[PDB]
Amino acid sequence: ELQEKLIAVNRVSKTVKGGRIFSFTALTVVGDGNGRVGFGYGKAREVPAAIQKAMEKARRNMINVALNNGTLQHPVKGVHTGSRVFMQPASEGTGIIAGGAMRAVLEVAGVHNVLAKAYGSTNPINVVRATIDGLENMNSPEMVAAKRGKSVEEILG
Amino acid sequence: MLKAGVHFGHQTRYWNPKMKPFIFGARNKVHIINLEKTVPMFNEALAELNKIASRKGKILFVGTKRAASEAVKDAALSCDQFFVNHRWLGGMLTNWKTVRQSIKRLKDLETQSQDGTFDKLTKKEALMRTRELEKLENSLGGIKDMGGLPDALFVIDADHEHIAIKEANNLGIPVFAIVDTNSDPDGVDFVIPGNDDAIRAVTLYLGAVAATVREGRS
Amino acid sequence: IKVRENEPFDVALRRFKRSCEKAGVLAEVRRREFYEKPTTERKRAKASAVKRHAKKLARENARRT
Amino acid sequence: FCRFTAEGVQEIDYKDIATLKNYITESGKIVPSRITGTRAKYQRQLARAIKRARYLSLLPYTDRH
Amino acid sequence: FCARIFGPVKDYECLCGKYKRLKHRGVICEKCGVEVTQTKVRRERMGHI
Amino acid sequence: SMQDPIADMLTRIRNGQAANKAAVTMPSSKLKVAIANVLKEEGFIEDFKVEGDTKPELELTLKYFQGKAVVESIQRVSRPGLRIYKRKDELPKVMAGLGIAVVSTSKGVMTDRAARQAGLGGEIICYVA
Amino acid sequence: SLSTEATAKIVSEFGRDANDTGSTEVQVALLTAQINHLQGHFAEHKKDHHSRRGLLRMVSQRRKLLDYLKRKDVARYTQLIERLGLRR
RNA sequence: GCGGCCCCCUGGACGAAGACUGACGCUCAGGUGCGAAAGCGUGGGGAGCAAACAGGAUUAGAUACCCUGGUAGUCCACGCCGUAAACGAUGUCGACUUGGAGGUUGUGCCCUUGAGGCGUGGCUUCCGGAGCUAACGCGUUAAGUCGACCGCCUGGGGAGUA
RNA sequence: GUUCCCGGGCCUUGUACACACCGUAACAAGGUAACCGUAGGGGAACCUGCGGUUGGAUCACCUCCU
Repeated sequence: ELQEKLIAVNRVSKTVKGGRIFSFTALTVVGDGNGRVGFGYGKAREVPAAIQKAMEKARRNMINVALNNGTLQHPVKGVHTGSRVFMQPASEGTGIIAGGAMRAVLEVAGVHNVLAKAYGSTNPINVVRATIDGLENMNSPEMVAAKRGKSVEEILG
Repeated sequence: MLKAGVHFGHQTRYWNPKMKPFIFGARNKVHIINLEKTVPMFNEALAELNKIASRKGKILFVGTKRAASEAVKDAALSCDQFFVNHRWLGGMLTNWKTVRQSIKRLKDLETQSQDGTFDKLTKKEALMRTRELEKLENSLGGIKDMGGLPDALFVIDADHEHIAIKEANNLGIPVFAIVDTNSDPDGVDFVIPGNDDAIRAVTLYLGAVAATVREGRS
Repeated sequence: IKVRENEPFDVALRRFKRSCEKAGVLAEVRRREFYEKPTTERKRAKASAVKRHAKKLARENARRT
Repeated sequence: FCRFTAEGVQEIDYKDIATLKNYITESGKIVPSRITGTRAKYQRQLARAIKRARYLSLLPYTDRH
Repeated sequence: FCARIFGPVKDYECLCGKYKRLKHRGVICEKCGVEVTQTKVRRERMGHI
Repeated sequence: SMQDPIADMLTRIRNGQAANKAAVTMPSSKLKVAIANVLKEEGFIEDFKVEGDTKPELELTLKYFQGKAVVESIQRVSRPGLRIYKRKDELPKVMAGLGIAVVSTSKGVMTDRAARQAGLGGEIICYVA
Repeated sequence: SLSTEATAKIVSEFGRDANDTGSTEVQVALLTAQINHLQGHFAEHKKDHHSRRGLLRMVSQRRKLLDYLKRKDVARYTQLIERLGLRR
């Protein structure tokens, strides 16, 4: 499976030259449970058509992100147009102390022992794409071992 | 030799060399020489074009602007490849799934113009099967029936179609592109600098490319 | 300013009056000074005249019709 | 383009005024930068010379008085 | 003295006035086919009527 | 005016990366050269030169990887205004170890763990990640 | 402005060279002597709202000039004022 | 803030090639100076225009659009008030960051033989890249990247007033 | 034949409007462009003069030279 999840939902509008008509939006994220997650912004005149559109983009933006079994690697922020979500890896942090429109993503990615708080902006679209920005912004200890040191117990030990 | 004695030869002042790094460039008042990475990076083309051919690959020769628009028809129809010399459709890798809505349409249109009611009706409607058919054949008839997605996306210039390059990096597949000292190499995996699109160059360039794909299919 | 053209003419031809100033001196001494105002419409005018030059630079590259 | 500010290097004098007459008109007006291709250096030099000649009645100010 | 039929008066030139630089080789004036080539090759341009 | 050399040096490395350059040059302080030698042992910078009589032109050949900066999140910590000093145990490891703090110690310039290794503490100049 | 045939005199005296007008014992003198040649300007007409800044500029560059000479060598400092007379 | 010319005094900015002290550099509450226009006291003054005011009307009315007159004022000099959209709204000094078209002021080098070519500094405009931002867009003169210093904001109105 | 006229439609321009066009002072060019500062006056908005700015609109037609 890949666990579908609805984060954002709203009530926007179009307004024609006759009366007022409404459009509905959704922002979902999927995740197998290893770090491979994908975000997708869908929008239609009705919610179900939008979430399935959010499914189209979800399974398309699947990004691979390694982890340390439940817990992360190193502390890193997440800049995305005013969004500054900071995340603490926390080895054996006992659960994930994240928040609304931010928690359900790190859960479907198999990252269960982390801490986090969205600073700066407040739109789910931004805070979520900030945590997604925080995934790509991570360097694996093996990656840093490949970038420098050329030995894991050299960059750490 | 020296690739027509001008593979690096001459380049437009409005080349505006952000592109400058990898071309080195000897300048002739508007410039001219894209030199270096142009030269040796042609052999690296031979490299990947053999490997993705071992994994059975199709090439999408996209060479527009009449400066390659027929060598593309040649270097594509001289082996097996599909191509686009005509108007490159913005959405031939992203909207491609929905372009195939129309390919499945062409898949049946071709059948009904050859076995269906191509001329079993009003001559006006029979003409409608005629006209419609050829409109889908000159613009989409290049790729016609792809089926298996194109593994190598060839671009004639980053100068003109960086969006074809953009869409290519939605799959992360090898992007092969001949470009100029006025381009934006942002995403292409195996860039092949050199002069602009030019039927003289494109005949040497493109011909030698499709032929080296024929190595890996063996 | 002063046109004559000897005597075979049967026409005015004040074309040099216009090639001189004509409304030139008038534009400043017909309605009040306002000091800074003309300067303002000079900036707007140039923005649209230089953009006309950018227009001549935009048409040279394609205009495939 | 002009051959007066090419073969005429270093400050154009005004004793003999025939050369300033290439840069003024028969009305008493001073030619603008955009006609004859002449960078401001040469252009403003002529300017100093002209003001002086008109004070001394060598060159006239307006057409008629 | 046609440009569509014949063409290049200047080295690698599109007579309509679009392609001047000598970077242009073979690309025509889509409106009236002027293959940007050698005016020397214009001593070899044969036509028909 | 060009008050802290070390600081404007870190800036030429930041934009050095944001310029796709392979070797920057700078008037030299032996503290700068020392840090290069320490980041040579670590694998961040590679091969440093001191060529120059009265004009010591310190050359440093930076390093990429996949087409990605090895030094991407760098910054001066001990600023002339507020110069932070640390002990041996309060001493923070950058990225929990996935980065090093280049500190000015009682034995010249070394990293955060090399100071723990030294058994003393000191001036944390700048974090390298 | 400080005329050239007053300047060359001053520089050859205080300095060893004729080009030695970069030493503080000379820098300050040509600055003071420049104001001594500028007195003829601020004595008459009075309303020089532009030359006002020029004065504040060269004199301030002199207040800090005399500042470092003061901190480095009080012997040549008291000698600068004893050969020209720019203390009071 | 300022467009005619010149005389007297004189300031700021910049450049080719060298000689030097050797960081003598930057900002800064209280403070001081400059400070458009306008008002007032005083001595001259009044062509044009113009607050208050008289008159004819569009109008339901005119102490408003317009016009005929007209005082303060507009101008010069000595002071006080020390005020602003004193706003490319971009505080100041220094360092760093692919180019084109220009405008404007000097110099070095080459056949300045001719209305040029290749560099080095200041000011400024338009299109853009790296970057930032809510967007517009600024973009080597930055709203980009730092160090330093001062002031300012914690919803608006009340009120930038008693 | 589309310039006149009645209705419809496409593109563009402008709005502090979308609750959606005692005196009209601002927002369309509000049919007298807006705003800040200074002085004075008037039932009241503000007006007049002066300096500055863009947090402003159109640069569409009618007649003359290759």
